Amino acid sequence: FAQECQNLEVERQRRLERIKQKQSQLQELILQQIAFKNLVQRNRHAEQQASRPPPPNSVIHLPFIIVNTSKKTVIDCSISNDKFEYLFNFDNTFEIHDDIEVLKRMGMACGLESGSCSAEDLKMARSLVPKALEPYVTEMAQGTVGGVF
Amino acid sequence: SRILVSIGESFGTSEKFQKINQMVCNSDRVLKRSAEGSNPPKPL
Amino acid sequence: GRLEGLTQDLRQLQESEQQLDHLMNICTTQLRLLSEDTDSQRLAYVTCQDLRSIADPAEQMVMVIKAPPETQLQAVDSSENFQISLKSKQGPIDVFLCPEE
Repeated sequence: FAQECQNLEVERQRRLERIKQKQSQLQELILQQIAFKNLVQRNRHAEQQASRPPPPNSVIHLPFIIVNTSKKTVIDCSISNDKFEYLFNFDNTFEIHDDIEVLKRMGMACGLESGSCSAEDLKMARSLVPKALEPYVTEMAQGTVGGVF
Repeated sequence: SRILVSIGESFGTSEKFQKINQMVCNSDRVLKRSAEGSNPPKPL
Repeated sequence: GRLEGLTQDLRQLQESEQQLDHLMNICTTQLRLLSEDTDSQRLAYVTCQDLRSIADPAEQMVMVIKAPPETQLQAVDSSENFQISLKSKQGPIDVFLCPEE
């Protein structure tokens, strides 16, 4: 049934690609869940310790984006009337980072991005995720996420 | 030499930002800006 | 034979994906609850000291962009310079620096 077998095998490969994409998405969503919840509890606790919430200007709410370049790098800004459109010119390398990426580098995801968890990091991570997602977190902690189940 | 992304994609953004960072990190053939020969914007 | 082999594979992959979808479902529901939660939103912020450990406003310049959802960001490598373009189809976009420099 070689003809039918060809049809099943492309279907199989098509599903293998969907699963692979979904596994990455699942991971990322778990890391966001952990990171957001971790940030929120860091701030909740820091607002107890010496009361008075932080001054508005010293604080950036999510979502946001970061752009960094050398302090020397010439930047040319152009803005539309309504501030809907912007254009920046750079005379040197710059970097763009997401808030999630910032949160990860702050250690909000408990090192889970790269399996770099201490016992306490992992415990923290496990407690910020519902029980059903625990086994997957364990998978992420070991790097044994692939093999494509 | 042209990467587009939407601020509203929980997937891809970071990796596409990192491809953006990849595209933009090597700066051998980049012209440096000169104060003379340019007409600076009106400081409002 | 191989036709049963592929059919058995298709069944494993169907069950696996059902499970994956379920977990993703649980996961995006957690994120939805977080986004509907007023107290969490109020507390979902970073300080200037936070942005430091990942790039401090002492040697490097740091720029914060806050565009509404759906807005487009174009990064360009020209023959001779670099550029970022932001186009928001609805709502204004906000840009600012960090205090320490």
